[PDB]
Amino acid sequence: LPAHGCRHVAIIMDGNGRWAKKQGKIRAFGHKAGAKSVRRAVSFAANNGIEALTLYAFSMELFVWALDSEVKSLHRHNVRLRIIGDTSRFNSRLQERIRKSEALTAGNTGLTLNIAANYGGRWDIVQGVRQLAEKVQQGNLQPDQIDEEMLNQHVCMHELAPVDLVIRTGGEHRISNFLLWQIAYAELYFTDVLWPDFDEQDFEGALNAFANRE
Amino acid sequence: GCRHVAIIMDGNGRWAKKQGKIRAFGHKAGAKSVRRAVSFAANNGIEALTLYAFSSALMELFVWALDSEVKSLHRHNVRLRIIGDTSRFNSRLQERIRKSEALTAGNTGLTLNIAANYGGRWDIVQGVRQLAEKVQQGNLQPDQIDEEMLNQHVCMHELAPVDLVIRTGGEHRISNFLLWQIAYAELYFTDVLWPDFDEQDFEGALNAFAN
Repeated sequence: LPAHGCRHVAIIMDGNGRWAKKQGKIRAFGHKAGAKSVRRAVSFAANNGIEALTLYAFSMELFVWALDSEVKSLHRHNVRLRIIGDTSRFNSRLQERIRKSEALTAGNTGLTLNIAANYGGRWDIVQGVRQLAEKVQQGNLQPDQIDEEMLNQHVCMHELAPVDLVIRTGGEHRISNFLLWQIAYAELYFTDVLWPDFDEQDFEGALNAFANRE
Repeated sequence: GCRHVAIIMDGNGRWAKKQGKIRAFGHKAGAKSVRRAVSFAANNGIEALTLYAFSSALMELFVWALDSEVKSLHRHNVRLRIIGDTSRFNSRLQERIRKSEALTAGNTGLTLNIAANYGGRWDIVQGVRQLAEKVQQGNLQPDQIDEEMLNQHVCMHELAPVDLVIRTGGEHRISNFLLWQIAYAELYFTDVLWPDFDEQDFEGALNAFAN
C-alpha cells in the first residue's frame, strides 16, 4: 500500500569492518556503528509503512549482550521481533531468552523485524524439506503431492508478505546464502555504501529504485 | 577463474521496437547473440554456460533448432542439456531433446544448459520429490536429508557451481531462474539489451567476477 510499493525489505549488512578500518579503528567499533545503523533503519522502515524488515549480518557476543537492552527499546517502539535461523543448538538459556523476546513483542503492531541468527538460505529450504519428509514417512503425504506452494508454507517467513526488495550494502554483488527461496521475484539493490554509513537517504534511494522498477 | 556462467537473456522485444522492427526480428537478433555468447564462453575456457530466455509454434521451432544445430555442437565437443520441466511438452519434442542430450552427453568441452519451462523453485521441488520417494521407500530417514544431499538432487549438480549470473535488459531480479545454485554467485546486472550483448559486455561481467 505504501507509496514506494514494497512491503518487506531484506538487508545484507556488510561493510562494518571496512568502515572501522577507514577510521583507523578496530572492528568492534564498526560493529557498534553498525548496531546504530540498524536502529536508524528500523525507525525509517516503520515510519515508511514497511510491514517487515529482515536483517542479515554478513560475515554471537554482541547478539547475546545486546539482546536484553535492545529488545526493550524495540518493544517501546512497537516493533515485533522474530529470530530466523538455526537456533536449535544454541544453549537452552539463550533459546529461552530468544523465545522471551519474541513472546514479549509478539503482539506489537508496528514493524516486524526479523533478525537472522545462524541462518542460511539452503538450510532454510532443507529444514522445510525435512518437515515434508516426515509427513511422507507418516504415510500422510504422497511425494507427488509436494509442490512449490507446499514447500513455500514450510520456509521461514512464509506467513509474512513476500520479500519485495533485497538491499546489500558494502559493495559486493552476491546473496551469500542469505534468502534464496524467498527472493525468487524480489528486486535486488546493491550499494557501495558501508553499512554504518547507510542512512535514511540511502534507504529512501533503494525504495525509490524499487518504485521506479516495479 | 569463472567456471560456470548463467545468463538471463532479456531485451529482445524492446530492442526490436527501438530498431522499428517486429518482435520476430528481435528474436532473430537475439539468436545471433546466443551464438556469439556460446562461442565466447567456449573460446575463453568457461566450463558451463546456462541460458534462460526471459519471457505449439515455439515448440516446433525448438524441434527445428535442435535438428539443425546439435550436430555442429557435437562436433565442437559441446555437451547439450535442457533444464526445466519438459514432462508435458509434446512427445516428439521430448524425444528430440533426449536424443540431443544422449548424443552429446560424454562431450568434455563446454556444457551448454538451455532452460525450457524452468523455474528455480520447481527445480528444488523436483529434487525434494526424489528424496520424498526415497523416504516413502524406507531407504532414507527425514533427518539424514542435508544440504549436500539436496544439492545432489537439484539441476546441474554434476557441474561446476554457478560462479556468475548475468542479467541483461535492465531488470534487477532473478525472476525464479536459478535459486539454490546461486547462493554464492556474483550477480551482474546490465542495461544492455540481449541482442546487443557482445564479447565486450561479456568480458565486463567476467571482470566484475575477477574483482
